[PDB]
Amino acid sequence: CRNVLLDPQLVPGGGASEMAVAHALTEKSKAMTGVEQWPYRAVAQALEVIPRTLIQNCGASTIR
Amino acid sequence: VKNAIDDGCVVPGAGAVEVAMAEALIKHKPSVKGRAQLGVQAFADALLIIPKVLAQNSGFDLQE
Repeated sequence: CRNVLLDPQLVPGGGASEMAVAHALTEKSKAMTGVEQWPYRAVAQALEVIPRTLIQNCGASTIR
Repeated sequence: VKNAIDDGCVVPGAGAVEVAMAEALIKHKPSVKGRAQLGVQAFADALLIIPKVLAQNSGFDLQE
């Protein structure tokens, strides 16, 4: 509550939360095209580990 | 391939027939002991190795 009362915004979770920014992040890395791009690559898929865990949670094939 | 011409009869590949006999086997139908009823069980299993490895070698599982 006081976290929702803290924050009156809320997000569709899981990979939705995860897969959203990496693109913009890669889109950055692609655009930023520095060696900072490399973290934004290193940043990109780190979003997806709990999805992997979510894919663990369903018990399915993650790579797919 | 000559067998395809050498035999006007041919029979489906790619697993189509595989799960069928296994389904049709009805292992309990052999009731005599389990001389047959058990040996038919590894049989429907041995049948499906053809889809297995193919379902195997790709993503997912074989079974999946």
